[PDB]
Amino acid sequence: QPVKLKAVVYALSPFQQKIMTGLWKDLPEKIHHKVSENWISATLLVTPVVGTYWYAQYFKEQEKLEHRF
Amino acid sequence: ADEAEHGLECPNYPWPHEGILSSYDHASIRRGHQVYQQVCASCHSMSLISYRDLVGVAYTEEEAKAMAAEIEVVDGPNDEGEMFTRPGKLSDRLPEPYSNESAARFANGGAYPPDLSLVTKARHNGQNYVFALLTGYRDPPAGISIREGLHYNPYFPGGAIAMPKMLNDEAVEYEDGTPATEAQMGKDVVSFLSWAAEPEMEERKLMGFKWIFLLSLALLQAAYYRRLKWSVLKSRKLVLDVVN
Amino acid sequence: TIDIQAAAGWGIAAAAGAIWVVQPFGWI
Amino acid sequence: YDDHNHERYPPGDPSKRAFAYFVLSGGRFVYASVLRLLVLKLIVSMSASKDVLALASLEVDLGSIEPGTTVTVKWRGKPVFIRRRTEDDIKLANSVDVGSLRDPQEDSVRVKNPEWLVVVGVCTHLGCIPLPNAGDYGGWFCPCHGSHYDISGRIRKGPAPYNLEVPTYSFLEENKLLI
Amino acid sequence: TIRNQRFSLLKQPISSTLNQHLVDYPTPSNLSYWWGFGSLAGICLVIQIVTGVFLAMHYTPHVDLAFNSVEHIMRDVEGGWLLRYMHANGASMFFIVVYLHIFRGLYYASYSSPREFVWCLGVVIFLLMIVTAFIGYVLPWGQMSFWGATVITSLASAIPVVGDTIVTWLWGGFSVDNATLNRFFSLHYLLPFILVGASLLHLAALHQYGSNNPLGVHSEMDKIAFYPYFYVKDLVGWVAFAIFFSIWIFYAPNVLGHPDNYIPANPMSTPPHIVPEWYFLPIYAILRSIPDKAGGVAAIALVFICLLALPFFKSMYVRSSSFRPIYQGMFWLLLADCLLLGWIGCQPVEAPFVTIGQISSLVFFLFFAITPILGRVGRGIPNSYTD
Amino acid sequence: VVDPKKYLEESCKPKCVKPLLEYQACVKRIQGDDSGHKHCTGQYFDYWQCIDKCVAPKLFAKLK
Amino acid sequence: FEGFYKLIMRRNSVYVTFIIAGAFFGERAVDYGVHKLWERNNVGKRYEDISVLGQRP
Ligand SMILES: CCCCCCCCCCCCCCCCCC(=O)O[C@@H](COC(=O)CCCCCCCCCCCCCCC)COP(=O)(O)OCC[N+](C)(C)C
Ligand SMILES: CCCCCCCCCCCCCCCCCC(=O)O[C@@H](COC(=O)CCCCCCCCCCCCCCC)COP(=O)(O)OC[C@H](O)CO
Ligand SMILES: CCCCCCCCCCCCCCCCCC(=O)O[C@@H](COC(=O)CCCCCCCCCCCCCCC)COP(=O)(O)OC[C@H](O)CO
Ligand code: HEM
Ligand code: HEM
Ligand code: HEM
Ligand SMILES: COC1=C(OC)C(=O)C(C/C=C(\C)CC/C=C(/C)CC/C=C(\C)CC/C=C(\C)CCC=C(C)C)=C(C)C1=O
Ligand SMILES: COC1=C(OC)C(=O)C(C/C=C(\C)CC/C=C(\C)CC/C=C(\C)CC/C=C(/C)CCC=C(C)C)=C(C)C1=O
Ligand code: FES
Repeated sequence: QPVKLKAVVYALSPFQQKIMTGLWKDLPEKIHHKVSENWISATLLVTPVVGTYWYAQYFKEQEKLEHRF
Repeated sequence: ADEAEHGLECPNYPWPHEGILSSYDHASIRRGHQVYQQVCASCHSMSLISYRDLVGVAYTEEEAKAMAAEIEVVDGPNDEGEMFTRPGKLSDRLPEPYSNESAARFANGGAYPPDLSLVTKARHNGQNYVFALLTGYRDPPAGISIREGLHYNPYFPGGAIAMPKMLNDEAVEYEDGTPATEAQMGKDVVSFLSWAAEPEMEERKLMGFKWIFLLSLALLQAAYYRRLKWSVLKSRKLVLDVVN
Repeated sequence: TIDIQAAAGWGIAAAAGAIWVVQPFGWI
Repeated sequence: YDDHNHERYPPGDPSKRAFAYFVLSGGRFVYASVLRLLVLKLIVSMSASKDVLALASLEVDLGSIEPGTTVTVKWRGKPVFIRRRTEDDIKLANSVDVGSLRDPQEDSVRVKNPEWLVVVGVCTHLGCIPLPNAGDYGGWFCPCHGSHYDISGRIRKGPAPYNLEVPTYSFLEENKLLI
Repeated sequence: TIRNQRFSLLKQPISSTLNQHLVDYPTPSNLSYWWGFGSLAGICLVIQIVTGVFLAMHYTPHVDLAFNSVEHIMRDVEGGWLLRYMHANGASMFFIVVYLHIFRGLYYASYSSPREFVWCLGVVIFLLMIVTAFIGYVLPWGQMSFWGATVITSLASAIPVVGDTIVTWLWGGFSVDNATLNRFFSLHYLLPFILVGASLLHLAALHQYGSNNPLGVHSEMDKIAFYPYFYVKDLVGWVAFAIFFSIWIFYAPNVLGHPDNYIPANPMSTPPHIVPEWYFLPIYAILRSIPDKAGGVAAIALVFICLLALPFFKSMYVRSSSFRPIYQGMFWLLLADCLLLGWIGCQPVEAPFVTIGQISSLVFFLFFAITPILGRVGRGIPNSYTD
Repeated sequence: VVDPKKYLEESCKPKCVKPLLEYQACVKRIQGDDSGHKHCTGQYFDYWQCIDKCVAPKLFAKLK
Repeated sequence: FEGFYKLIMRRNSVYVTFIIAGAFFGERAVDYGVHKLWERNNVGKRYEDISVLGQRP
C-alpha cells in the first residue's frame, strides 16, 4: 500500500560536489564514535575467545610438564 | 607417548622462493635433481614428473633427451604380440624403483617409501619439514631405545623412521663444483622437490601481483563511482513537519 | 545521415574488440 | 545542502562531468581486462594439454606386401594406406585428364617408387577412413558421405576437397620403409 | 495512461519481469554493506558452477584415476591450476560469504515476520550447500576424502534397526569404494542446479515483502530503485571480494586446506589427524561434544531444528539489535561461541577440549533457548518504560 | 669440507644453556632404570627447538 | 578534461573503442612493469643463468 507523505527535498547534481574528500573528513571523530559505541560488543566477542585460547594453552603446558620425568 | 608422538617441530628456513615476487633458484633445482637421481631415486618414485617438465626449468631439450635415452622403458606389444624395451623419451615419466608397493615394502623392511612428487605439499610446513628430517638424524634422548631396522629422527612422528641417513657428506658430486655438504644437498633437494610439487608457482605469483594491483585500481574506481551515484542522495536536504 | 556514422563507429569498435580478445599479432 | 558526506563546489562552478567520465574509464579498462582474462582462461583450458602435445611426433619403419593389396598401419590416430600397385594399375592411374580433377595433381608428384603408394588414410571431407578396393574408380570409397578416391588416392566424386595426404616416406633398402 | 505506443524497452513484455525484479525493485535507502552478501553468494555460486563444469571436462571419477586426473588438471591443462584453485577456494569463499550473510540475518532479526519463509528457504539452502561441498571434497580421492566419506556415510548407522542398511545402500557395498565415488560425482553435478533453483525461490520469497533494514522499521517511506544505487554498492563489494579471493588463489592457495589430501587414499591407514574442511568444523565440534552416537547425530539435527524454529518464536515486535541491548550482547556471545566451536573442531579429542566443546555446544543451544524468553519479557517494555 | 649446520649447531649452544642444563639434569635423574620407562624426550625437544631456532636464520647464508 | 571530452566522450562508440584500447595497452604496460620488477628481484636465479646449462655430459 502506498504511503502518503508530505516532504520537501532539495538535491544537488553529482557533478557539482566533491566525491571522495568526505572519506577522510573528521577522521578522529569517526574513530571515537566507533570505539565508544562498540566497546562492549567488541569485549563480548573477543574476551571469551582469547580467554578460552589462553586457558587451553595453559592447560596443555601444565599437562606436558606433569608427564615429564 | 606425549611429545614424541607428534615429533619435533621444524624451524622456518629462508627459502629463496619465499616472497610475493620471489622465484625458484633454478641452479639449485638442477643440483637438487642430480641429488634426487643419484640418491633418492633408488627407493622413491616421482611418478608425476616427466622429462619434458625439466626442459626450460633445469635442462635444455637435448640434455633432457639424452637423460631419457639413458633409461630403458617398457613398451608394446609389438606386431608379434610381445612387450619390448626402448630408450626413454621426453614424454616418459621418471622411472619407478620398484614394480609395486609390495615390492617396495619388501625391500625396505615393510615400510613404503612414499612418492615424492607432492611431498612438500603433503606435509605440514612441508619444505622446512623435509629439510629438517633429512638433516635431523642424531642420537636419541637418554632412556629412549630404537629397535633394529629403525633410526632415530626427532622430526619424524614417533621418532623412529625406516629411512637410514642418506645425506652423508659428499654423497653426490656437483657439475658446478658446489661443495656437496649435507646441508647443501638438503637445501638443493628440497628446492627440487618444492618445484616438483608446485611447478606453476612462478606464473601464479606473476599473475597474482598483476591482477591484485589492477583490482586495487578497480576498487578505487568503484568507490568513486558508488559515491558519485549516491552523492545526490547523501547531500540532500529533507524538510519534514514532525518534531518529536 | 547519422545512422551511417553510428554504423562506422560501432564497426570500428567491433574491430578493436576483435583484435583485443583474439590478439592475432603472430598470425598477421 | 547536507555536507557531512560531500562538500559542494562553489555555486556556478563548471560541471565535473568530463573529469568523472575520465576517472570511470580507468576502472572500465580493468573490468574489460578481467572479463577477457576469465573467458580466455576457460577457452584455452579446452585446448590440447601438454601430455597430448608431447605425443605428436615419432617415426615407424615397415616392410613389403604382395602386389594388389593394401595394409593399414598406425601412427598417432592417422592410419596410413600402403598399396603395391601393379603395372596395369599404374597405367590406369596415368590416363586421366588433369583438368577434370577437382584437385589438380599428377601421379608422379604423389609417388616416389611407382610400385608403391603411401598415403594417410583419412578422408579430407570430415575425417572418416575410406574403404579399400571400393568405389567406382578402383581406389577408395569413403562410407561416411560417399567420397571416391582412385588408384593414386585422388578425389574424383564426392564432398571431399583434397586428395589423400602423402606423408614423408623413403626406402632404405628393397624391403624397408620408414615414416 | 493508455499504452498505444512503445515507451522504454524496459517496460515492454520482453523485459518487464527483469525490469521490475532487478532494476526498479524498491529497496530501503539505508541498507548497509552487510546487505551485499546475498549478491556475493550468488556470484560465488555462479563461479563454482562455471569452474566445476570446466573441471568435469578433465576429471575422471574412478578410484584408479581420480587423484591422477586432479594432478593432470594441475600440471597439464593450460590454466588448470587456476581452475582448480578457484573451485577449491571458491567453496571456502562461498561459505565465508554465506556465514556473514546468516549472521547479518541474525543480528538484525531478518528472520522475523513477515520474512519467516525467506529464513526457512535459507536453512534449506545451507543444508544443500553442506551436502554439495562435502561430496565435492570426496572427489580428489585423497586420504581426507576417503575417511570423511567413511564417517559421514556411517552417520546413518545411528538409526537402530535400519541404520546399517542405509549405510550399505549409500556406499553401494560393504565399504567406501568406486561405487561411492561415482555416485558422489553425479550428485555433485546435480545439487548445484537445485541450489540455483532454491536460491531463486529464496529471492522471490524475499521480494514478497522487500528487504529488512538496519533500523528494523517499516521502510516504505524511503525506498529507492535497486539500479543503479545498490548495483554500484554491490559492485564495490564484488571488487573487494575479488581482491580477497585473488589473494587466496595466487599467494595462499593451500592454507585453507590440509596436506593429507595430497596423499592418495589408503583404505588401510587412517591419518593421525582427520578433520573436515574448516566450514564444517563447528558441526564437527557439536557432534563430538556428545559422548554417544545417536546423541551426536540428534544434536546435529537439533541444530537445524533450532534454526528452522527460530522465525516462529513468539517474540517482541522490535527487530534490530541496535535497539535491543540484551539481544545484541547475546548475538556477540553467540558469534564468539561459534568461532570457538570451529577452533575446537580442529583439536584432538582430549582434555581440556572435551569440556570446552561441551560448554560451547550448550551455549550455542542456549542462544536459541533464550531468545523466546527475551521476546516474551520484552513485550512488556513499552508498558514499563514510560515517557 | 665441514658441514655448516653442525658447526652452527655447536656455535648456537651459548644461547640455549638453560634447556641444555635441564636436559642434563633429567639424564642424571634417570640414570637409574625404574623398569625402563623414564626418558628425557621433552627436555631433549626443548633444547633442540632452541638450537634449531638459533641455527635456521643463519644456515642458508652459508649455503649456495 | 573538457578538451579530451570533446574527442573521446561525445559518441559512445568512440568511448567504447577508447575503453577497449585502454584495456589492451594498460594491461600490456602493467605486464611489462611487473615482469621488470620480477627480473630485478630475482637476479641470478633464472634458468638462463645456470652456469653449466648445456654442459650435462
Ligand atoms: C591516454 C590518456 C589517458 C588514458 C587513461 C584514461 C583513464 C585514466 C585513469 C584515471 C586516472 C586519473 C585518476 C583520478 C586522478 C585524480 C586524483 C584525485 O584527486 O582523486 C579524485 C578522485 O579520483 C579517484 O577516486 C581515483 C580513481 C582512479 C581510478 C583508477 C584508474 C585506473 C587506471 C587505469 C590505467 C590502465 C591500466 C589498467 C589496464 C587494465 C578526487 O575526487 P574529488 O573528491 O571529487 O575532488 C577533490 C577536490 N580536489 C580535486 C581539489 C582534490
Ligand atoms: C580490504 C580490501 C578489499 C578486500 C581485500 C582483503 C585484504 C585484507 C587481507 C585479507 C586476508 C588475506 C589472507 C590471509 C592469510 C594470507 C597469508 C598466508 O596464508 O600466507 C601466504 C602468504 O600470504 C601472502 O603472500 C600475502 C600476499 C598479499 C598480496 C600482496 C601483493 C600485492 C600486489 C599488488 C600491490 C597492490 C598495491 C595497491 C596500491 C593501490 C602463504 O605464504 P608462503 O610462505 O607459503 O608462500 C610465500 C609466498 O610469498 C606466498 O605466495
Ligand atoms: C549465545 C548465548 C549466550 C548465553 C548467555 C548466558 C545467559 C546471559 C544472557 C544475557 C545476555 C548477556 C549480555 C547482556 C548484556 C549486554 C550489554 C548491555 O546490554 O549493556 C548495555 C547497558 O544497559 C543495559 O542494558 C543494562 C541492563 C541490565 C539488564 C536489566 C534487565 C531488565 C530489562 C529486561 C528487558 C528484557 C528484554 C530486553 C530487550 C533488549 C549497553 O549500554 P549502551 O550500549 O547503550 O551504552 C553504554 C556503552 O558505554 C556505550 O556503548
Ligand atoms: C636424499 C634422499 C631421500 C630423500 C630426500 C627422501 C625423502 C623422504 C621423505 C620426504 C620421506 C617421508 C617421511 C615422512 O613420512 O614424514 C621419506 C620416507 C622414507 N624413505 Fe626416503 N628419501 C630419500 C632416500 C631414501 C633411501 C635411499 C631410502 C632406502 C634405502 C629411503 C627409504 C625411505 C623409507 C623406508 C621411508 C618411510 C620410513 C617410515 O615411514 O618409517 N629413502 N623419505
Ligand atoms: C555443477 C557445478 C559443479 C561441478 C560440475 C563441480 C565439479 C567438480 C569437480 C569435477 C571436482 C573435482 C576436481 C577437483 O577436486 O578440483 C569438484 C571438486 C569440488 N567441488 Fe565442485 N562442482 C560444482 C559445484 C560446486 C559447488 C557449488 C561447490 C560448493 C558448494 C563445490 C565444491 C567442491 C569442492 C569443495 C570440491 C573439492 C575441491 C578440492 O579440494 O580439490 N562444487 N567439483
Ligand atoms: C546460496 C546461498 C544464498 C544466496 C545466493 C542468498 C541470496 C540472498 C539475497 C540476494 C538476498 C537479498 C540481499 C541481501 O539481503 O543480501 C538475501 C536475503 C536474505 N537471506 Fe539469503 N541467500 C543465501 C543463503 C541464505 C541463508 C543460508 C540464510 C539463512 C539461514 C538466508 C537468509 C536470508 C534472509 C533472512 C534474508 C533477508 C535479509 C534482510 O531483509 O535483511 N539466506 N539472500
Ligand atoms: C572426522 O569425521 C568427519 C568428517 O570427516 C573428515 C567430516 O568431513 C565432517 C563434515 C560433515 C558434515 C558437517 C556434515 C555432512 C552432512 C551430510 C548430510 C552429508 C550426507 C550426504 C551424503 C553422503 C550424500 C547424499 C546422498 C543422497 C541424496 C543419495 C541419492 C539418492 C537418491 C537421489 C534416491 C564431519 C562432521 C566429521 O565428523
Ligand atoms: C531488488 O533486486 C535486486 C536485489 O535485491 C534483493 C538483489 O539482491 C540483486 C543482487 C543479487 C541477486 C539477484 C542474487 C541472485 C542469486 C542467485 C539466484 C544465485 C545464482 C544465480 C544465477 C544462476 C541466476 C539464475 C537466473 C536465471 C534466470 C538463470 C539464467 C542465467 C544465467 C545463465 C547466468 C539484484 C541484482 C537485484 O536487482
Ligand atoms: S568423411 Fe569421407 S566423405 Fe565424409
